[PDB]
Formats: sequence, C-alpha cells, structure tokens
Amino acid sequence: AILKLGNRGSEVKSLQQSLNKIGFSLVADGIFGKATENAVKSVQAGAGLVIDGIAGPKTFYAIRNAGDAHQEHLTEADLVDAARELGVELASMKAVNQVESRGTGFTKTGKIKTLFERHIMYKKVAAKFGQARANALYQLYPTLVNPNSGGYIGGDAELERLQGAIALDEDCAYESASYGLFQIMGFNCQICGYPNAKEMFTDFLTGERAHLLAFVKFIKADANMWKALKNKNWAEFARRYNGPAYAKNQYDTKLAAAYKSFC
Repeated sequence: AILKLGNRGSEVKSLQQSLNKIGFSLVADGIFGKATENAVKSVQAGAGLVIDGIAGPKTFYAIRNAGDAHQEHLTEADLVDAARELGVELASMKAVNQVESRGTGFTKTGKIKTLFERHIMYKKVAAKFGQARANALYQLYPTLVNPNSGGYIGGDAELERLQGAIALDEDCAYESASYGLFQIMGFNCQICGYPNAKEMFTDFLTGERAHLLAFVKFIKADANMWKALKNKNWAEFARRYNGPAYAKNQYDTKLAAAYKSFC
C-alpha cells in the first residue's frame, strides 16, 4: 500500500532514503515527520506539481526522475487556473481536488482512467437505432450492451471494453464511458466544452489539466453546486456532487479538513 504516504510509519524509510539520494538530509527514521513532509513539498515545488505534502504516484515519479514530473501530471499552476476560472480561493480548489478527484487521471501504463458503463451503452444504442437492435446487441454482447449496470473489470481493461463498444458504434461507445481524473462521463462532453464525446476523450489524452478544466466547466454547469463551492458550503457541494450519502463517506468533512490544511 505504498500508493500514497501522508503521515505514516512504514517503509516510508525507503522514501526518505530516496529523498536523500536526490540531495536531502532526512534522518531515514521510517516515520513521516514534518521534515519528511517538507522534503516532499520541496520536491513537488521543484517539479511544478501540486504542493500538498502527499507522496503520491506523481511525487514518486518526480523522485525517481531527478525532480522532473511527467507532463501529464496535474500542476499547481493548473489548480490556480481552475480556481481563477471558478472564482474561488486556491485553497478551496486544492481541497476539492484532493477530496473529489481520483488519485491520478491515468493508469500505471499511461492509459487514461476509464470505466465503461454498459447500461449507458444500451440506452444510447436504443435511442440511436431500434430498440430491437438494442435488444439484439444485449443478447449478443451483454458485457458491452445491457439494460443493467455494467459488469466492470480492472481499470485498464475498460479501454478494451470501450474499443469493443466502438466496434458496434463509435459515438455511443464514447458517450457510454467515464474518463480521467474526475471520471467525467462521455455524454457530458458538451457540458465541459466539447462538440462530441470522441473529442473530449482525445483531448483528455493530453494530460490531467484537460480533466481539471472539464471538471471546472462541469461545476460551473450546476449553478447551485458552483454557489456552494463559492460559499465554501462543503455539505451542499458534497451533496450535489457526491450524492445523498455524502455524509456517510465524510465527504464534506474531508473537504473542510483539506481546506483548513490549505489555508
């Protein structure tokens, strides 16, 4: 579980060793102290990454690459731009990013994070063609076209599912999957400033910044959710974005804590 490292005592010593390998003087105690957090923050600042103190996959990539971050990784400047376009403080934007985004917008192999929703495939296929063809495709490929919620698999295979659906119809397939750092759904392409789903997907392939800006436009689409974000109404924003059970997952509390730590 070396994916992220906040304030734990673990093989965090390894991290500290690696930090010392790039010009740091951490004690290598194995405990994520404030010294360790400051070293991670320094690495993020040097790489241009989002400065949060969290040893994420992006920070680890920077550490293994001599302080250079991958161009598709989300940067502090990206978050500043998102906050500007949203008219909120950088701290609010950073909190929302920390809580609401998925870890990374791309998988371990660099493929974009995808989840194919087969019931959306069914709805789109039925709407575009006869309900009869929707039923036939349900019978033939129930994993790709199906009235009921999808039979998902691991993250990378979702791209294979998307290609299989595109084999049936490209537009429907691209509209029937969610991509990227905030798992924007394909059919919401126009809401995020794209003419069709395929273009939103391709642009999302450029980097996590496109994901963030599409997410910003998505927030701007919901006037009440945008207002809740502006008012730092964490409970309201969580209810509108995360759903009715936002409390059950401490989403509003997580947003509040992140904001406090980014003041």
